[PDB]
Amino acid sequence: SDEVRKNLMDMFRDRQAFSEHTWKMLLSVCRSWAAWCKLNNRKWFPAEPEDVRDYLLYLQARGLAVKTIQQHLGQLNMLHRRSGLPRPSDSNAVSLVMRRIRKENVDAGERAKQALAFERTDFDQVRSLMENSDRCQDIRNLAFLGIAYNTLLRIAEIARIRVKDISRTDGGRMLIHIGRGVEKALSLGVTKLVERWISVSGVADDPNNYLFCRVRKNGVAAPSATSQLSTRALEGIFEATHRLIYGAKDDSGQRYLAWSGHSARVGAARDMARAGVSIPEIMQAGGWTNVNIVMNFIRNLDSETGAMVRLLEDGD
Amino acid sequence: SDEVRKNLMDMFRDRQAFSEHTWKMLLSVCRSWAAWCKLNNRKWFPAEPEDVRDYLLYLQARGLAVKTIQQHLGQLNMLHRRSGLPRPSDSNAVSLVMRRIRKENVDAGERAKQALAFERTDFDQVRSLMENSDRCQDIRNLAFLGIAYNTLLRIAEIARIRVKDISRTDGGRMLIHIGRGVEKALSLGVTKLVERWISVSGVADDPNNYLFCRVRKNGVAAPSATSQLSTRALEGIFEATHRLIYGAKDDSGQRYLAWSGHSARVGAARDMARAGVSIPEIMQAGGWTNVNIVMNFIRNLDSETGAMVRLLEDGD
Amino acid sequence: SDEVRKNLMDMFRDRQAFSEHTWKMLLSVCRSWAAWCKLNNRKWFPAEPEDVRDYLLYLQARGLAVKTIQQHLGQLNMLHRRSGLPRPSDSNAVSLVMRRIRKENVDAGERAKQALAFERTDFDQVRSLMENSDRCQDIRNLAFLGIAYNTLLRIAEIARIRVKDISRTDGGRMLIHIGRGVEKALSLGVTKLVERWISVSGVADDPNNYLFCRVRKNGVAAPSATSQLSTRALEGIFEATHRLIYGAKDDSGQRYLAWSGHSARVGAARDMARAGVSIPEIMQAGGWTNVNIVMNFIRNLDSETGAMVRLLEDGD
DNA sequence: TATAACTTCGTATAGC
DNA sequence: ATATGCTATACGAAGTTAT
DNA sequence: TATAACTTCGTATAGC
DNA sequence: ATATGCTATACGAAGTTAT
DNA sequence: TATAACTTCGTATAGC
DNA sequence: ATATGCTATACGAAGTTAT
Repeated sequence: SDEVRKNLMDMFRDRQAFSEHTWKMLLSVCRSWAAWCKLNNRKWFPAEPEDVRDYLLYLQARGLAVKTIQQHLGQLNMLHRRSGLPRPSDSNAVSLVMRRIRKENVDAGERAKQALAFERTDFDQVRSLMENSDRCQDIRNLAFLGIAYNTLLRIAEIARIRVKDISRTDGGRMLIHIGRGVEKALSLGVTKLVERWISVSGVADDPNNYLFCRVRKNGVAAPSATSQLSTRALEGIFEATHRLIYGAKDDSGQRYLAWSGHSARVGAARDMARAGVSIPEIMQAGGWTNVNIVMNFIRNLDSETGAMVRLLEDGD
Repeated sequence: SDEVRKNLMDMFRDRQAFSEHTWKMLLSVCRSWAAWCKLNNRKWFPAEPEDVRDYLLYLQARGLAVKTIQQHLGQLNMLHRRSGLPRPSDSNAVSLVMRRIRKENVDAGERAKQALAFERTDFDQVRSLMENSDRCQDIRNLAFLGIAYNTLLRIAEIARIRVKDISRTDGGRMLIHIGRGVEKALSLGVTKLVERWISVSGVADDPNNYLFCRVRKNGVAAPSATSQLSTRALEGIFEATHRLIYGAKDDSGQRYLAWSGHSARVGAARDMARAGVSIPEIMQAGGWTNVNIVMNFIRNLDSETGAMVRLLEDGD
Repeated sequence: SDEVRKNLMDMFRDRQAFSEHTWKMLLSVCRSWAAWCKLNNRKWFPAEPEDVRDYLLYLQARGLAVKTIQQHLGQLNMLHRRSGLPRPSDSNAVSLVMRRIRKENVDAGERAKQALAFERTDFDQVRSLMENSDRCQDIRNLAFLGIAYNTLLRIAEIARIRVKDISRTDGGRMLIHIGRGVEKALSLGVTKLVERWISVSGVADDPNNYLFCRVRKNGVAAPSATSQLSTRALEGIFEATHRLIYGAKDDSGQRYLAWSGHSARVGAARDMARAGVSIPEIMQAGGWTNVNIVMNFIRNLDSETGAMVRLLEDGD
C-alpha cells in the first residue's frame, strides 16, 4: 500500500539506522496491519492497543507461527517507538495477548522448525555422486557444499567471499577471511574441491572476483567482482542437490522438505555435538559467542551418543 | 480447611489447566494462608499485600527455605491471577519482601540442597553385594538401580515404563522408549540385570505390564498393567539400599541422609562431568535442553578433575 | 569532597553491608557527581533524573567506558536506594539515556577489554629464562607465576594464601586450600617451583605466614603472618616479567600493554578451551558456576581449533 | 523461440 | 521452563538474459 | 494376628 | 552474580493387604 | 643519601 | 543479540622503608 508505501518512501531520517532486511519486514508488516485496519475500519496510526490485540489474534487465527506474530508486533512497536509513542507492547492488552498466544500455540505442540540437516553422511554421498563430474555446475556446486559444511557459514557470507579472501595455511589447506573478521580453515579435501572450481571457472583472473558466480546453460561461467550469486541461487543448489538424490519433494507445501540455505550449518553442528566436540570448539566452528544460542541451535541432535553406556562399559 | 477445600472442591473451570501435583500444592498453600489469616484475623481473599508480606515473613520466621516461601507466594499469585486481580507479587510491599528474604537467607549461608549422590562407585558396590542374590526383591531392586543410574530417568518416568517400551539395539542392549518421546539405551551389564528381573517376575507375560511391580513378603511378584509401583516405593528402594550398606540414618531429621529418588540422576551427572564428557552429550544423557539448567544441576561436582595439572604435565 | 566525604564519614548504619572496595567506589562516584553538581549548579541529593541523565552524558562525552558509566549510575542508585527514594534509574529519562549510551558506544565499535593473556607459551618462555636463577626475587616471582597460571586464582586470593593452606596430594603435588572453600592442585613442576621459593624464603618457619612476602633490594625476604604482599605488587610482578622479555611498553597509555593481575587466568582459560577441555572441567579449574560467565570470559579464544577440519580429515 | 539458470520480490519464520 | 529486538533464511512465483 | 511391603497423604523444597 | 512460573521429588506417617 | 621494592590511593573499568 | 547489582582488577603516581 502506497499510503503506507508512498509514505514509507518518506521517513526514518537516517536509513543506516536499520538493516535493509529490517526495513523490508517493517514495510510488509505495515502493509498487513494497514489492510486489516482498512477492512475492519480501525485507525492505523497511532495504533490502539485493543486493535493491536485483535490484529495479533487475527494472525494467530490464520495459522501464523508465534515467531511471525512476534515479528508483526515487533515492527508495530518500532514504527511507534521512533515517533516517541507508547509501544503497542506496553499496553497490558497486548501483553496478555502475546502471553496467551504463546501458551496456546505451545500447548498446541507448536515449536520452531529447523532446516533439514545436511550432515557428513549427506556430504560423503553427494561427493560420491558428484566428485568425478566434468560439468561446470557440478564442480561449482560441490565446492559450495564443501565450504558450507566445513565452515558453517551462512549463505549471505558465502555469496560474498572474494578470491582475495583466500590464503593458505598449514598443509596447503585454504583459509578464508570473513570480515566483520575471522578466518575459516578448510580441510585438504574441501580445499581440493575449491581449487578445482577456482581452476575451471577462472574466478582467480581478478582477485576482487566473488568466489562463486553464475554458470549459464551453455556451461560458461561468468566471474564478476560486482555481482554476487543471490542467496536464493545458493538455497537452489541445496534444493537441486536434494532432488538429485531423492527425487522431487512431496507437494505438502511444508517447509524443509529438501535441504535449504541453513542445512549444512545445522548438519555440521549436529555432527560436532555427536562426535563429543566441546562447546567452545563448536562455538568457534560456527562463530557463536553465546552458549545458550549455540545450544538452542543444536536442540535436535539426531543420533544417540550413549555417554552412560560408554562410561558403564568403561569406554568399552 | 473445607472453606478453602470444600470450596477448592469448587472452581478453576478447566482442570487440565494445571498439573495434579500443581493443584495439590495450591491447596496446601491455601490451607496454610487461610489458617494464618484466621488466627491473625486477616482477609483471605482477595489478599492484601501488607498481609501477604507479613505471611511470607511468618514462613521465613518459622525456618522455611526460600524455595518454599517462593512456592506459597507462587500459589497466592496464581489463585489471584485466575480471577483477574493484581497478583500479590505486583504489590511493591511483596516485592521488597521477597528480595529482603532472599538476601538474608543467602547471607545466612542458605543454599538449595541436593540428593545424596548414587555414583558409579556406589553402583559397583551395591552390585557386588547384590548381584549373586536369589531374592526376588534384590533382583528387582538391582535392575531398578541400574536403570536409574544408566538412564538418569526420574522415578515417575521409571514407574511408568511398560514392557512394550523395551526394544533391542546394537549388541542386544535394551532400548527403553519414554513418551512425551526419547529412547534410553542400556549397557550390556544393565540390560543383563533387567533381563533377569524380567525373567523371574514374569512381567513380560503381558506387554502392557509395567516393568516394575510389587514383590510381597512371600517373594511373589504381582505384575500389572493398571497399577504402577508408587514413586514413594522407588524412593524406598534407594533408602533401603543405603541402609544395607551404611546402617540406619542419623536421627537429625535432615533431608538427604540416605539415597533418595534423585540420587542416581545426581550421581551419573557428576560422573559424566568428572569423566570429561561434553555438555551436549551430558544433556542428551539426562534429557536437558537448557545449558544453564544442566550446569546448576551439576553444581556439586565432587572429585578434582585437574584440567590444568593435566595440561601442564601434558596429559602426562 | 568532605561535604560528601566528611559526611560519607557519616552514615550507612551497618558497614559490613557493603564490601570495602564497594564503599571506595561509592565515595569516588559521589565526589564526581558532587563536583559536577557544584560546577553546573544542580542539586546533589536527592538527585533529579534530568540532572542524572545529563551527568551520564557528561561521562560519555569525556570518553568513559560504558562499564564506567554504569558504575556511576550504579552508586547513585545505591546512595538513593538506601534512604528509600526512587532510584535515579527508575526515572525513564535515565533509562532511555543508558540505552542510547550503550547503543552508540557499541556502534562506535566499543567493547569490554581483557588482560593481555599469559599462556603456556609465555609460562614456558619465562620458565626458560628464570628457572636457573639464584635471585630470591626471581625464585619468588616464578613460583607466583606458576601458581597464577596453574590455579587461575585472582591476585587477592593468591596474596592471602598462608603456608598452612598447603598440603600434599597424589604424587607429592601440592594442594592449596582456598577458604570461602576449595582445594587447588598444582602440577609436579609448579609444586617444585613453589617448594624452592618456600625453602629459600623461610616462610614455612611459621605456618600462619603468607606464602608470598616482600623481598628487599638486599635480597632479604620478610616473611609475615600479618602483612600480605599488596595486589599492586603482584600486578607489578606480571608487568616486570613482561618488561623482561619485551622491553618497556609503548607510551600510548592504553591499558593491557603488558601482563597484569588477570593475565594468567585469561591465558589458562584460553589454553583449556583450545585444548578441547570440556566446560565443566574448565569451570572447575577457575571456580566458575555460571556457564554464561565462563564463556564470556573466554570470548577471545586466540588459536584456531579446527574442529570441522579434524572431523573431515577424521581426526586425521 | 524455448529454456536453463538465474534475479527480484513478498510473506513467513528461524537465529543471533 | 521463560521475553523482546534486530537481521537472517525459506520459498513460490514472476521477471530477466543469453542461449 | 503380626508383619512386610507396600499405598496415600500433606507439608517441604528441588528442578525444569 | 540475578527473578518468577509450573511440576517434580522428600519423607514421616498413617492406611492397606496378603500373608 | 639514593634507591629498590614496595604500600596506599583515586579514578577507570572488567568480571562474578 | 539483551539489563542491573556488587566486587574485583588496572595503573599512574605519590608515599614509605631499609638500604
